[PDB]
Amino acid sequence: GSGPEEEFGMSLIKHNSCVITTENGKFTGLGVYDRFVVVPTHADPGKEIQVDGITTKVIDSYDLYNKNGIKLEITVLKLDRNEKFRDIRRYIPNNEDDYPNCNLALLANQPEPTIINVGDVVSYGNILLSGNQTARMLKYSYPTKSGYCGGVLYKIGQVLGIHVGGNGRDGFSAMLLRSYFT
Ligand SMILES: *[C@@H](O)[C@@H]1CCC(=O)N2CCC[C@@H]2C(=O)NC[C@H](NC(=O)c2cc(C)on2)C(=O)N[C@@H](Cc2ccc(F)cc2)C(=O)N1
Repeated sequence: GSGPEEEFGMSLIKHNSCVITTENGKFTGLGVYDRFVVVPTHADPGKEIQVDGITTKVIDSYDLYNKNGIKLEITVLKLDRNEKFRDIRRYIPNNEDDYPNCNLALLANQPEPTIINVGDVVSYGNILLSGNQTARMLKYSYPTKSGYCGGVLYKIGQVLGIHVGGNGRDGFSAMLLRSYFT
């Protein structure tokens, strides 16, 4: 890819991603709008994080759950920083769905911003990730790696999820739904 799907992803990286550092390492963070970022819950962000190496206070944070209290592996952070993110909420789906031909946009743990074609994505339900029940997963068949967490699953004009785990054959993202942010 050097065409539109790659190009949309690179723009998404440049305008709406950052590297979030916690005590658990470096994660790709998705800036949703203004000072709101999402990161995988297992990043366990505290009261201070780094955003692109800059120590930043977390004004508030909260984890998301499904209807039965199962973690979604999404954590929302409101950051104490001057910069505002471009609002990408209109690109986030309203509903769960399957999606053909998706890409993953990676920033953290890569030598340079990286776009990967993960192929077709299905809404997979609940899984066990490192032994923990996790809900509203999107599954793709791609050999993801340890440094991919927080990577943004997308298609042109559609911001679909954030990468939270895998087993070497399959990769999983937490679904982004517009109602989480509105
Ligand atoms: C990013 O922090 C990381 C992404 C890891 C990844 O994509 N990997 C591909 C193969 C090597 C790693 C890996 O270490 N996977 C282990 C585990 N995977 C599973 O449990 C699993 C279940 C099914 C079904 O398919 N894979 C995993 O990915 N763990 C997470 C960390 C995590 C997530 C949620 C929690 F509640 C606790 C811990 C992970 O390592 N993610």
